[PDB]
Amino acid sequence: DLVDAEGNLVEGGGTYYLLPHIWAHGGGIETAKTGNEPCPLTVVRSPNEVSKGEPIRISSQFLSLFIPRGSLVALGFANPPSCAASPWWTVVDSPQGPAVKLSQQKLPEKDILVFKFEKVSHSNIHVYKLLYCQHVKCDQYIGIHRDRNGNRRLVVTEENPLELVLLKAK
Repeated sequence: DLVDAEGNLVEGGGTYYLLPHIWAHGGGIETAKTGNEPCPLTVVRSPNEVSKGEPIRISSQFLSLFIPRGSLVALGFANPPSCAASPWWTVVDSPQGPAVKLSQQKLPEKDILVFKFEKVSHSNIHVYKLLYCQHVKCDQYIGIHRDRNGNRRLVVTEENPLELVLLKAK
């Protein structure tokens, strides 16, 4: 089962801030306006090391009490951008490669349940890596690739995987 930054089980359907392991390389997850988007449709990591970012909802397919380790998950904004037709993060091929975005169209479940948290080996705390799966292929990790406008975009990059500790929102 999944564990949060306080050693407790992650509540299914619950909201969490997805924080870095180490502060100095930025804060929580947010949205951003990039390219030809009329609103924040690009999921990014805040530049501010201090911050919590957006509370993110974590759900599995069976809307169960907890989320089984190695279970597919959907991740979405609790307070999503108005132009988004659903709060769920989605992966789409882009110039920077598979990018985590929001959509202006309704999405099918097969299109949202494409993430898998994976525990990283570190010591007194539960740190995760984010796996992007593709129809059952969870072999790519989500990482950061910063654009020339400064946005730390969430995309599938073959390195610099992002690591996360889950802090229960309130």
